Amino acid sequence: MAEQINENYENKQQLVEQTEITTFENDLIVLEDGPQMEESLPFAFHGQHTDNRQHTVVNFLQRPQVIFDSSWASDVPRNKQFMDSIMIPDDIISFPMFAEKLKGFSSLRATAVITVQFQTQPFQAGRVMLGSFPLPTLNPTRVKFATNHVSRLMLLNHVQCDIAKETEVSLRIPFVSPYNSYDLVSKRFPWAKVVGLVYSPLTTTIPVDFIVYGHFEDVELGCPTSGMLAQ
Amino acid sequence: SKPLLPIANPTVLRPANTFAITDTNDMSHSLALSNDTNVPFVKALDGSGLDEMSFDYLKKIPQFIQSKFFTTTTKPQEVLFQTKVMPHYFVPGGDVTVAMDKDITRTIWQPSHLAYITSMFKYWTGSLVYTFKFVKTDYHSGRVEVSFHPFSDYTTGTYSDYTYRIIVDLREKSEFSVTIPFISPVPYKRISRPDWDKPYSKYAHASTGTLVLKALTSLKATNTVVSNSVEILIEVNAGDDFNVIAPIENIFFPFSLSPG
Amino acid sequence: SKPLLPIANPTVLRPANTFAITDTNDMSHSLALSNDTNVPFVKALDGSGLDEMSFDYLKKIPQFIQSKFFTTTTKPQEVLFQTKVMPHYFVPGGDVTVAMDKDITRTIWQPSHLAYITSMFKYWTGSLVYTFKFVKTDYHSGRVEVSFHPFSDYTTGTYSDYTYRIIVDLREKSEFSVTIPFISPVPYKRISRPDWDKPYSKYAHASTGTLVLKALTSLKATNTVVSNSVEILIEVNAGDDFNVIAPIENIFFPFSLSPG
Amino acid sequence: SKPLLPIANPTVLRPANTFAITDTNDMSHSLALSNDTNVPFVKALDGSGLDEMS
Amino acid sequence: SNSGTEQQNPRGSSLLTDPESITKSDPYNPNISLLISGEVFTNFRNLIKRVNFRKATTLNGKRISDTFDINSLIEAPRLDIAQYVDTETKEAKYGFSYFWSAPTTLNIVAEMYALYRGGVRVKVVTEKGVDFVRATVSPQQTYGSDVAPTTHISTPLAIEQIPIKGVAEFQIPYYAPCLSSSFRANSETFYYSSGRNNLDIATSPPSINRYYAVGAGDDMDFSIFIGTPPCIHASQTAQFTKIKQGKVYDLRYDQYDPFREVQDGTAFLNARSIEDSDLL
Amino acid sequence: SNSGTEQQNPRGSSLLTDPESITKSDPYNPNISLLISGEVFTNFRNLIKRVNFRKATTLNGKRISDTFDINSLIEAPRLDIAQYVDTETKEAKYGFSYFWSAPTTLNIVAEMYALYRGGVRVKVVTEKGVDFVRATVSPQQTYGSDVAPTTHISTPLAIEQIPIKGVAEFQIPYYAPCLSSSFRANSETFYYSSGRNNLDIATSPPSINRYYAVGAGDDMDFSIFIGTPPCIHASQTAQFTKIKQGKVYDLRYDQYDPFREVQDGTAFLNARSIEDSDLL
Repeated sequence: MAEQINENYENKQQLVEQTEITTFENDLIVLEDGPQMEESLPFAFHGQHTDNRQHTVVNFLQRPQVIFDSSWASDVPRNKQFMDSIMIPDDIISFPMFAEKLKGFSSLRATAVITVQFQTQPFQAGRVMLGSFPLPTLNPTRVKFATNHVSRLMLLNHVQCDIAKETEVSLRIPFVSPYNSYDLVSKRFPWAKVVGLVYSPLTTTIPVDFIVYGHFEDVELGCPTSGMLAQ
Repeated sequence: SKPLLPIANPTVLRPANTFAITDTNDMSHSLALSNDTNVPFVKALDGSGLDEMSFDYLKKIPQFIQSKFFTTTTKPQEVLFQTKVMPHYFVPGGDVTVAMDKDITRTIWQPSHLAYITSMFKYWTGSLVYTFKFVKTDYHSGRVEVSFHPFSDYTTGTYSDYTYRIIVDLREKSEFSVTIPFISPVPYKRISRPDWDKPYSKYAHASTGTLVLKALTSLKATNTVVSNSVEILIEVNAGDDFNVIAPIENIFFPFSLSPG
Repeated sequence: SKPLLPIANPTVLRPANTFAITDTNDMSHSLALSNDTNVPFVKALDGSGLDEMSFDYLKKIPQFIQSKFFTTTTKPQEVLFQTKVMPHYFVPGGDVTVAMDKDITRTIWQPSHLAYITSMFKYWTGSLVYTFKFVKTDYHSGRVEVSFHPFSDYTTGTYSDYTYRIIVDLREKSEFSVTIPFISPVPYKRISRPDWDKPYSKYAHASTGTLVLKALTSLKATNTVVSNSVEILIEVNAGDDFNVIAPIENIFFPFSLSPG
Repeated sequence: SKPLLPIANPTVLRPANTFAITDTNDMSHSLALSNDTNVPFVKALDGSGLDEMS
Repeated sequence: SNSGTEQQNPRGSSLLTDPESITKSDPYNPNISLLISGEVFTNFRNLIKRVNFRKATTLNGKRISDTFDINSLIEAPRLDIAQYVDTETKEAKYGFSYFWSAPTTLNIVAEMYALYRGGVRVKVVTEKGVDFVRATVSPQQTYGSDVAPTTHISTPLAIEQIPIKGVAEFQIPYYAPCLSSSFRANSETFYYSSGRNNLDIATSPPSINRYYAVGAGDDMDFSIFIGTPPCIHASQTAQFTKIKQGKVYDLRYDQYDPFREVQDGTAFLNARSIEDSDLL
Repeated sequence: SNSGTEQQNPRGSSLLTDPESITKSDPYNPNISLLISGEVFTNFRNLIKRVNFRKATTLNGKRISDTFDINSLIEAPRLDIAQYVDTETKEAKYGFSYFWSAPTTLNIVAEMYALYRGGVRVKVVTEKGVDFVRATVSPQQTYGSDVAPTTHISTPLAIEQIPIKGVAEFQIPYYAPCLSSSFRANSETFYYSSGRNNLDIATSPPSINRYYAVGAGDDMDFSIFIGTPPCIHASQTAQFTKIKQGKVYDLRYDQYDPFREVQDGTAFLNARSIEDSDLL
C-alpha cells in the first residue's frame, strides 16, 4: 500500500450511512431529529387493514395468474391448436401483477409452472396435449416441426389430459438457457414455448372450456436495475 | 554422457487413428491454449439429472403411432388393431410434404422416435410397452382383448386363447398399457424399414411376432347423450431391457431446415 | 543374445509439435552445450517480488481514460460522465500521429492498458474499479452520484434510485474510487473495439451495463479566490476477479520504432 | 512447461505385422464401435465340452 | 394393474418404471450385448466420437485457404430441391439433393438437442502433391468493426504434413461466452449465444479439393432434448427415374466423401433449400 | 470508505487491494475459466510459448544461407509508411506496411518489458525440394577485429530433414555476459548489454524462400515493465482505398506466413520506417 500520513483531515468513516441500496458519504455534519421517545400502538388498535401474513416479491411470482380463459369446439381436429401458444415467460410476466414486481430487477432464473383447468360434464370425450418447446428464439428452424404434430410434441416434455378424467393439469418447466438467467430489461432468450394441440377431437357438439394459469417457483431474482433501454 | 542406444520395438505408422472407434485415443492437434484442454461435464443442464443423452432414457419415451376407432357397429371378435411387435414405426400424419412446383407435391414418411434412435444400428432386442388410450366417458362400455402371439400371425384358425392376453372391462376404465416381452428364436431381431400392412410371416427377421387388440364386444352407448365412435390411440414405449447393437446401418438421413 | 522383438504400438508422426499449445513438450534441437539447457528463473529482477509478468498484476494498474469538467454552470441531474462498463478503452490524447507528406497527417487511436492486455483474448469477466479525481480545493463544493445500472442504459425515464449508488459530499473530500461488480446474464462478455459514444443497447455483447457520474448540484465557489471549473479525472483499474479467456483474437498489432 | 525431450531409441518400421505368426499383436484397424472389441469364447456350443477345434 | 382410470403410462412415469407385463411375471431378459456384439452401447455421448465425412470444398479455385463457420458442422446439412430438365422433351423432373454435403454420426445426435458444449474435431483429406495443411480459428467478427482482419498474430496454429500423415487431424476447442452454446441459425442480434468462430484450412502448395470429416471431441455434450429432426429415407439414394441425358436420383449427392463412387446422376438446373415455411 | 481526502486508489495500493464495492458487499464472482474455457490463463510467461510466424526471407537469390540477428526477433517489427502513386492520375495515396514481417504472440508480451532472459525458439518452413536445414549461432563480432570469420569449428550444429519433418525446429540458448540482456536498438558502444548473436539457416539444395516462426523457449523471462507499445488497429488490415492499378490497404503486408493468402494490394513506391522522432 502507498502509505499516507494524514493529520489535517479526519477519516470520517461515520457520516457514511447506507440505506438498503443508496450509500451517502458525507463531510461536515449529519443531523437527524423528530418527536422523541417513539412508541407504537399495539396490533389490536390497528391491523384491521392487513392479513396475518407478509408478501415478499418472490411470492407475487409464486401466485398463479390467469393467462387464457376460452373454449374449443368439435370442429378442431387432431394436431391442431386448441389454445394460443404461450412464450415463457414473456406472455406471463407481461401481466401487471408480475410486471410491476419484476421491475427494478435485472433478470429472473426460476422454473415456470403452467397449469390448465378443464370443464367437462361426464358425457364429453376427447384428449388434449400440452407441451413445451425449449428456447424457441434460439432454434427457430425447428419450432414449427416439433409442434405441428402430436407424437413430435409428446416426445418432448409434455402433459396430457383425458377430458373425462382430468379436471386440472400442470406442467413444470424448469429454467433452461445457454445463460444463467432471463434478461428482464431486454426480454431476451425465452426458455420455452408452450403449445396446445388436440390429441383427439370432441365427440359431441358441446365445446370444452379451459383456464390457463402460470406462476414461477425456484425463484432467483437478479440485481436491482433501472431497466430502461434506448430507442 | 551420450552413449549409444539399443534398437526399439518395430512400429507401424498410420495417417490417422481409426475413425470408427469410440475410445482409445485421437491424434489431433489441440488448437486450445494447452493440449488435452477439455470442458468439464456438467449434468442437469436440462433441469434434471436424467442424462438426456443416454440411450436408456431416450428409448423410454411414449409416442403415438396409429389411431383406430371403436364404434357401435363393431362386431365381436373384430380386430381393432394388429401390429408386428417391433420398435420402429412411421409417424401417422407427420409427413414432410414439400411443394416441388406449382402443382407437384411429394411426401416423405417420417420416422418413429424409436425408428430414428435405432436407425443407425442393425439389430435390436428387449421388451416393448404398448399403450392404448380410449377417448370415452364412464358411460361407454366395452371389452377388448390384447393378446401377444409371439411367433405367429393372426389369421384364420388363430385362437387367441393360447396366448397371454388381457380382457379389460372398459366401463369406467379409460387407458391401458402393457409391457410386451421379447420372445424370439434369435437373441436379436433386425432393424428395418417399417411396414404396417405386412404380416409377421413376412418381416420374420425384423419382428418377434404379432400383437392384436381385438374387440370382444360392440361398443355400448345411448345415442342421445354420448357418441357412437371412440378413438383408439396407440403409443409405443421401449421397455427397460431394450438393447441395440451393431452400428453399421442407416435407414434415415436427417437434415436441417432453412429459415424463411 | 539378439532375439527378435514384439511389434510396438502403432504411432503417428508429425512435422512439428502443435504451435498453439502452451505446455506438454517441444521437439526443437538444442543449440546449447547440452540438451534441456535452461536458465533458472530469478525473481524480483525488477526490485519487487511481484511477478511483473503475471496477468493478475498487470490488470490492477490504474490508467486515465477520460477527463470531464464540473463548473458553476452545471445544472443539477446533469450527467458529467457516462460509460459502458467494460475494461477496454482508448487513450484520450495519446494517439500515434505521424506525418505522411508535407501536409498529410494521420492519427492512430491507441489502446488502453486493459485494452492491450486483453487484445489477444476474446472474452472477459470480473469486477472493474473506476477512480474519479476532482482537482479542487477544500473551498469548492458538490454532490455527485455514481450509480451502476447493470443491464440498462441511462435515458429518459431512467431513475437512478433503483441502483446501487454513492452520493459523495465533495467539500473537503477530493477523490473517489469504487469496485463496480460484474453483473451480466453471460459468464463472460466480449472484448471489442472500444466506443465511447455508444449506448449499452448497442455493444450489448461487450459491456455489462452503463455507469453514470451525475451531478446532484451545481459547483459552489466564490469567484474571487477560486475558479469555477474543476476537472474530473477518470481512471480504470481491473478488480481482482478479472478473468480473461479464449485467446483467439487480435484487436491491436504492436510495432517498434526506429531510432532517429 | 514445454521443455525439450531426450532422443528415443532407434526404431524400425514395417508395412504389416508378420503374417506367419500365430501370436504377439496385429496392427489392423477395428471397424467395431471400440478398439479390441472381441466376442467372448463360449464353449460347448456343439453340446459337449470337448474343444472340437483342438 | 395394466388398466384403470388414471393415466396408465404418462411421460414422467415411462422414464422410470414400466407397466406390468402381459404375462404378469418378469418380462426382462438379461443384457447380452457384450456376448454377441462384443461391445456395449448405452450412451450417444460416446457414439458421437465416430468421425464421418461432412462437407467438401470444390467450387472454388486453386486457393491456399478455406474459411467457414464451425457451428454449421454440428447442424445437419441443408436438404435441397433439385430441378431437372429433360434435354430432349423439356419437361421437368424433381428430386432431392445434398449440395456437396452429408450428415455425420455427430449430426444424427446433435439434431435431437438444442444446445451444445465442447470441442469439435475436424479431419481433412486433400489431393495429391499437397505437402502441408494448417488450421487456425478466428472470431469471424471483430465486434464493433465493420470488417475483420485478414491476419492474426496470437491465434492457434497447427501444421500437419500430408505425405507422412495423410489425414490432417485438428481439434477446435469450445470458445464461447456462455455455459452451453447454440449451433443453429437464428435472427438474434442484440447479444449472442453462439460462439461465432471461423476455421482456416491452408494447403501448401495451394489446391482445389478439400474433403472434411467431422466428429465429436472428448468434451462434447448436448443439453436439451427437443425431438427427432426432419429425415429422408436412406433407400431413396438408389431410387432413380431415367430421362434422356441420364439418371435422376431421388436423393442426389456429390463426391463429398473422397472414397465414395461418383453416382451417375445428371447435374440439376436449380437448387432450393427446404425452408421451415415449406412444410405442409 | 469509497471517498475521502487521501488518495483513494494510488498505484502501490491498486496492486494489492481493491476499493470498497458500490454494493458495500462482496463484489467478487468465483473463477470459472476452467469450467467454460476448459483452460486457465494467469501468466504471460506461459502464453509466450505459443509460436507464430515472424519474418520471411524472399528478396535474396537462390542462396544456401541466411544470417540475421536473434534479438531483433524479440522486438516487434518496424512499421513502415508506404507511398503509393496512381499509375493513371499520378496523385499520392499513403498507408502503412509490414515489410515481410509481422509480430508474434511473443512480441505482444516482449514489447511491454525492458530486458529479457532466456532462449528463443525458431522454427523454419521452406519450399519444396529442400532436403535439409541446418542451424548455427555465431557471435556476429570477433571483438577487436574489423572482420568476423566466415566459418567456425566449435559452434553448434543442428540438422533437420524436411521431407520427413516438414518444420525445422531449433532452440537458440541465452548466451550473453549479463544476468538479463537487452533486445532493442541503442547507441551504446563502450561495452555491451546485449548478447549479439547471429543465426545461420542453411538449405540443401539452396533455396530462395525461408519462412520463420518464432516463439518463447522454456526459460523465457522478461524483467522490467515499461508500458504498452505503439500499436496499430487490426481492423485496418481489411480497410482499403481503391485506385486505378488496384487496391491500397491501410495496413499492407507481405506473404510472411507461408499459409496466408496474398492480399490483393499493389506494391508501394517508397518505404519509410516510423522513427521515434516522427511521433506528434
